[PDB]
Amino acid sequence: MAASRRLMKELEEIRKSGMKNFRNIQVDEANLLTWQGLIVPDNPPYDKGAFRIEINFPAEYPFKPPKITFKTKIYHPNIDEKGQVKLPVISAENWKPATKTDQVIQSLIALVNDPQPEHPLRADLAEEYSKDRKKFSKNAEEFTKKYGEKRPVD
Amino acid sequence: NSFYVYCKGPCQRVQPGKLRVQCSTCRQATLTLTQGPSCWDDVLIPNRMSGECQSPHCPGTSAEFFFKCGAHPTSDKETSVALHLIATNSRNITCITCTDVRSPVLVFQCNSRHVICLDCFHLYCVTRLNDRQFVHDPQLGYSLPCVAGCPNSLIKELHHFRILGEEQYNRYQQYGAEECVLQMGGVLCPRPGCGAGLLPEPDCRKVTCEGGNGLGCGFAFCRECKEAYHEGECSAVFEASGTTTQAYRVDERAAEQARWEAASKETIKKTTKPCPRCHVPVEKNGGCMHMKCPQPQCRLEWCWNCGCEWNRVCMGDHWFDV
Amino acid sequence: MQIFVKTLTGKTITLEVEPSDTIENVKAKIQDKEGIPPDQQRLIFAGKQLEDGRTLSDYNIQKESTLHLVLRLRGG
Amino acid sequence: MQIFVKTLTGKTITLEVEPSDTIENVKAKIQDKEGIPPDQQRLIFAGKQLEDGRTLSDYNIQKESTLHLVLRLRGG
Ligand SMILES: [Zn+2]
Ligand SMILES: [Zn+2]
Ligand SMILES: [Zn+2]
Ligand SMILES: [Zn+2]
Ligand SMILES: [Zn+2]
Ligand SMILES: [Zn+2]
Ligand SMILES: [Zn+2]
Ligand SMILES: [Zn+2]
Repeated sequence: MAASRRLMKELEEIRKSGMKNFRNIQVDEANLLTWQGLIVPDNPPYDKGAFRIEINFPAEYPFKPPKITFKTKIYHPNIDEKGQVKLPVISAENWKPATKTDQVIQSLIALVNDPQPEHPLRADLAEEYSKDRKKFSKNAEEFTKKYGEKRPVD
Repeated sequence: NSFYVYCKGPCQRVQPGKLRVQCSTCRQATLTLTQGPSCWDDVLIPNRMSGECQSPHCPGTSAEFFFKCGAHPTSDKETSVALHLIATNSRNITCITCTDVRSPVLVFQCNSRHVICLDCFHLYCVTRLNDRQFVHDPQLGYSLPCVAGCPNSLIKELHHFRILGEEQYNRYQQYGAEECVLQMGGVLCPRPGCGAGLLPEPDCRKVTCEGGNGLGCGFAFCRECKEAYHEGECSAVFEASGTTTQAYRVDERAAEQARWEAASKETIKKTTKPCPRCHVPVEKNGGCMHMKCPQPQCRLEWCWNCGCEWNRVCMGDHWFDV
Repeated sequence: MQIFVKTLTGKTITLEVEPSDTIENVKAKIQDKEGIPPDQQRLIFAGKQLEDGRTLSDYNIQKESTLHLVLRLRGG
Repeated sequence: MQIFVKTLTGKTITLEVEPSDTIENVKAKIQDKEGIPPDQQRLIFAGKQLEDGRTLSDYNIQKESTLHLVLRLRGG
């Protein structure tokens, strides 16, 4: 109801204006809260594959922020095995009411394109990305073509 | 209506508020105000607006303000809760959470001044209430600041949370009353449904919910861990991670559009109005809706929002500008 | 059934649940009274992690039982 | 008007009382409801103590206004 008032204005804006990298916006008519989208990485070595995301905006919105859940395996040390990217902007202890969702996607895709091991989750991947930049590149080449989704056509 | 009040009996919601002033000691409606005031800062503080008390065995100069419910008629022991922040949305400003124009609007006490539609304010307190994210002060209480990102900008009124309601505010009183005890220096007891604030010796680890009829009721709990009592120790504790400083992220554009005075500045013509009797431009200087129509010919008291001549309903309903 | 739950810095509580009920339900109940996100709740029992989908009957917990709630203080 | 005499430990009493009725009347009535005398019962309202001669008028209390009840303890 309240989030539906919130998000239909935003969904018309973001589809019309277009985020370019963020593509294939699968949003439901009745179910406004779930948004799925296919992010297109441009920096190496994530632009070899493509990653889908499903942002689940909760009942209380926009007071509590949603959880950007990936439905994709990505070789990247912020994001974990299951599907939980670590994002500074989506926080409970620090949050603003007036947050644009594309602003969070600007937070997310810059986070995906430029890997942060300063504030990561996974230990060995953050260890590997800090230590061995080539090997994290080489595994990400092998991983993302195997696991991640295809590159689009446009 | 400029004055809104909360009415217990039988309104249970934000009504219009009929502002009246009385004498301090005798407490009648026989007062001579020197000035008839500018804002809620006059009316909220005891002993600010002062004048001359009429009915003649009474030399108390200072007066007392009280708000009544402006819908159905009342008697003298009715005193409704004055909502000093929340006015009508006359300038037509949006909500900072939600791009929606609704009436009336809350105004937080913050520097740039941030305002809000009503239904969000139920959501903002309860999501903070469920999570526990209020700001507790020693003097004022357990309140919320401005929502956008404004330091030192708490609401100075516990009774405004009565808009949340008898369910939520009572729960707010329990969580608030708990919130004082950690800042004072205590812990809540871990027996199910007891909550005994007890003070044993420093040396004695084993403290017990002891009292008799009330309070104490069968629970010897360890001081450090709060388990059933034992001699040795419990397992180790988790690592802590300090936040310490937190730059609160504010939206630039929405904070412009959520301003009470401007946002986009709709009310422009609110400076000089043609008076009816005279037919002259007169300027509105400051807070007072009550304006004297300042002519040698005329001499007439008329209200700014109404226009018609200054009476006690125009005094009571909307005395000053909001 | 009555169970005690423990925190990092002292404060032990109780909460009214059943064998059948869910940990995501119980974290919602502790979020009701205590004031913590389900995101930042780490329930442990008998050297084992309590899952949101998984339940008290699977982990096998009776009344008069303690839940070790570790806290997330960097939620990010 | 209904008042919630919310004690320190958990349970709270609902009482039908006026502004006109005093604390000595309510100490009679709470003695009627629960069963505790005037001398044991101590009423407090947000810090300031409630006394026998003073009333809900002087302390200034409304319907749905939370008082606290502290108990005196006899014989150690
Ligand atoms: Zn009323
Ligand atoms: Zn007088
Ligand atoms: Zn709003
Ligand atoms: Zn502000
Ligand atoms: Zn007890
Ligand atoms: Zn122990
Ligand atoms: Zn005139
Ligand atoms: Zn009028």
